Amino acid sequence: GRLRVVVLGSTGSIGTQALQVIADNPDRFEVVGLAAGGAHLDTLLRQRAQTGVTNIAVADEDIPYHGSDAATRLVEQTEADVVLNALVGALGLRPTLAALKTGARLALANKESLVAGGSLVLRAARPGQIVPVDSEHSALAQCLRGGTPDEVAKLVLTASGGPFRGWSAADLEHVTPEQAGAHPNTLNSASLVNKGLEVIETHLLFGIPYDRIDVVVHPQSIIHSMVTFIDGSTIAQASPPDMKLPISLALGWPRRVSGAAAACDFHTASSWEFEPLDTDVFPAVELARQAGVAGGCMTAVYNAANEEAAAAFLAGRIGFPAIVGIIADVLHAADQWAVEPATVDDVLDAQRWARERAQRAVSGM
Amino acid sequence: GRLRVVVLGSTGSIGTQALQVIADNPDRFEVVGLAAGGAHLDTLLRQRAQTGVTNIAVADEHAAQRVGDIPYHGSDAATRLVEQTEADVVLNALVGALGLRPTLAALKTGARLALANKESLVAGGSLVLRAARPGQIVPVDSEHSALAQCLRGGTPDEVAKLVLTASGGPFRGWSAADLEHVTPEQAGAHPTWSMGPMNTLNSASLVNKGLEVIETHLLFGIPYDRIDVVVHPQSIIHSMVTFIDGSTIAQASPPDMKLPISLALGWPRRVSGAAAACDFHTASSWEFEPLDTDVFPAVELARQAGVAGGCMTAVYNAANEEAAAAFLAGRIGFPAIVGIIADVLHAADQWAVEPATVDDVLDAQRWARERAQRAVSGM
Ligand SMILES: O=C(c1ccccc1Nc1cccc(C(F)(F)F)c1)N(O)CC[C@@H](c1ccc(Cl)c(Cl)c1)P(=O)(O)O
Repeated sequence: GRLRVVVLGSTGSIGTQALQVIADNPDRFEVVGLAAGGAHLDTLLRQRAQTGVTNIAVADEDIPYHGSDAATRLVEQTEADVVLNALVGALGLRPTLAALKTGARLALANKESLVAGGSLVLRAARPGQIVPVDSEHSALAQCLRGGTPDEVAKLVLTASGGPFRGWSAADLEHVTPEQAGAHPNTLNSASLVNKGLEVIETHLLFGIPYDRIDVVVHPQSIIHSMVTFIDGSTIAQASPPDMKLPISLALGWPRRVSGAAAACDFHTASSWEFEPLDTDVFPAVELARQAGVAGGCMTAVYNAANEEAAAAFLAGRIGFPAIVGIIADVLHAADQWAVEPATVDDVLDAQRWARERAQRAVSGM
Repeated sequence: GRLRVVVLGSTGSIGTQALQVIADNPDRFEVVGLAAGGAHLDTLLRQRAQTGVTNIAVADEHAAQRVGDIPYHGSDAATRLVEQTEADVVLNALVGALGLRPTLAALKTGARLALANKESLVAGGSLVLRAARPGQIVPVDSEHSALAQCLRGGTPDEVAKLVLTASGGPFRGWSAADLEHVTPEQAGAHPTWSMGPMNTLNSASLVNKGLEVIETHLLFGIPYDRIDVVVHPQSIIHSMVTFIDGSTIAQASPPDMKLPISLALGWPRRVSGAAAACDFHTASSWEFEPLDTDVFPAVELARQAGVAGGCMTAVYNAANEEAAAAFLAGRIGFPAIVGIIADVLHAADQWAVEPATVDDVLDAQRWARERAQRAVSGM
């Protein structure tokens, strides 16, 4: 019994680390499909040559699946046990629903499909079929083996805090892309939107109310999240930052993969720091809670407004603090959007509306 | 689903705290028995009055002329209480030698054993393990309780390492030369007729960690070479397990014995509101440093004793008590405590055999003490 794995977004960081794990564990896994956004052409051909897999999709015109929904066609067609969806942003919602319709495990890295899809994605899924790839949700799943659902008091997500811990909003006005770790996932870390995306994700996957989902800043990124139980016990998960750990566990769930990552080393001194998030300077998480509480298409809106505002920062059209400022403005104008999505088109409509309202805000800021 | 609980050693700190948990949770727990040594009769008597529990035992032969009306009293009376009382959980918080036979009787009834008595595992470990079903024993101390919670994070073949944490004691960071002439008072030990000064000293010498390592091997069936100790001055994380994939799971809580007590009583179910949670609203730091094993050889020495097996950890602990008492009395220097344990272990080949009965554990302890007395007497 080898598990058959489709890797979507194979040429990115998650994708390539996923292939390394499969290659180290040929007894446990087998690659049977790949899909890539064509920008890293050279890597895909290398992966075809190395894995021998010809069953390949390319999202940008020997390839059996070329097009714009190339990855979606591949998923529907290929006999698989696990689909790893590491596609970035919006190009990943349709492949997620396709993946879930096949009945295969969805190892989800592309948290945007879930944040935007909301209930639409949940209705497609059976229990235990969506298995998170990010480190925080991997941690939580691990820690929740520490009890039953009614023993849970709080889920506690850790946030690196980005490069701007201690910065005031005034300090933030003069921030460039490279200081926020970008160039004209990493930006979302700097602005705390990633955490907001993760609060929503946490709610959708585990069923926990927003008011029992905390965020604490932990700059060493060694504790990946924690669970506090009703007795006052907290269970935490810890490891040096290395995506192959939660990638490995997502593919082999419920079984751990030996040697996937280096453990923490307690033979040299270290220090794990905690501090409260500055909610005045970084309100992305509170804003996510608002959108999640409103529900429906509002989380699609939260995310789409982000992608657009962030794109505007990365082109130099807006200042850094305006990214989360615009999400705020867009959300507060989105009273028509707390409706449950009936189809993909509804989600697609929410996103278009959010993009355009963001562009409008840009064209004033 | 009301669990019936027998609380042995009911008048010390663990017993008094267990009873408070039970009084706060009457729909989950029912006290059905109490026992305490005759030195603590008056307190035991108040507990009868307060709980309404008349099934009580004086666990030794003491206060004999005052135990008119008590249903069980005398040597091994706590054992008889345990044999004769229908219960779901026995909490054994008796101290020392007194704890062992009641542990064995508890396991024989089929009840869950919430175990606080160090003697049971350290000295009578093989007797105790032989008597138990898998999962029948649930530890009550912080560290082992942490470890039991953390092992929920995988199947047994996925466990790479268990990691006990340690405050490091008052002598954390001290060099060998600095510790040569420290006094009992500098270890933080001051005269009192209890195990308190001994407990404090064990924490300064790292013998306490040694014992916990032994206990870890017995409780969880993990080899001594996969049991680590790390220094963690804050004592917020109580222990961790590292799995074969590189993931570590840790348990963290402000120090409060009600937490592991509640868990040991209710296992596998948690008890709402037992203790305060960690608060992440104020900034904090959790630090780790390696144990200095050159200066603190007591931990590796406990592994040597554990690997030898049988009554060997009975020997380690009994030799400890003797040498430590001698340091307390000002008769030997601080480094000589672990030196004397090692000298006694080196002579103790005959005690590696598995004990057939409690009497063999007792013979091992008697041999160890006399051997340690001899060594003390010649410095
Ligand atoms: O699982 C992870 C993760 C954790 C530690 C380190 C890296 C992580 N993933 C990651 C980070 C950057 C880039 C990528 C990738 F390129 F997609 F692979 C993945 N996340 O979900 C990333 C959130 C966090 C994170 C942590 C550290 C850094 Cl350096 C970054 Cl950029 C993001 P946060 O929201 O700021 O806490």
